[PDB]
Amino acid sequence: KVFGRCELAAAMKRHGLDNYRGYSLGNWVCAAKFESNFNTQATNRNTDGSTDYGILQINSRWWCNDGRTPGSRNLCNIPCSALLSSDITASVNCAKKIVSDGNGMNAWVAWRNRCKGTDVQAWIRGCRL
Ligand SMILES: [Cl-]
Ligand SMILES: [Cl-]
Ligand SMILES: [Cl-]
Ligand SMILES: [Cl-]
Ligand code: NA
Repeated sequence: KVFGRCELAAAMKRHGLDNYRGYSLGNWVCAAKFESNFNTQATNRNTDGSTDYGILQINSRWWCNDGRTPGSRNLCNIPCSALLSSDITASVNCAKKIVSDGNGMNAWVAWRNRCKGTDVQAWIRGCRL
């Protein structure tokens, strides 16, 4: 599913990401834009053999099980395929664990490099929320 920007903003708000660990909703929308282009089916294999999954590109090294990341953890207790759903619930619940882990949103390389310190409210401008 390729979400519309305000569609995703409303789903993220509904599932509790607005000001979660102090990150306003535009941070999460911007992160998803640059991580997945709002595509829930996005996947990208990392050089070390882990894979990032879904709208927030959650990594199999720590967070989900894909059966092909040796020595990895599954700290969100989910199959990585659950992160590819049209239903963003599993991605949002797991993102909450990731952003609580000590580095905040710097866990998302695209957020650090492309969203951090920018006008992130622009990402929710025009959305009825
Ligand atoms: Cl939309
Ligand atoms: Cl915002
Ligand atoms: Cl594995
Ligand atoms: Cl923080
Ligand atoms: Na894993």
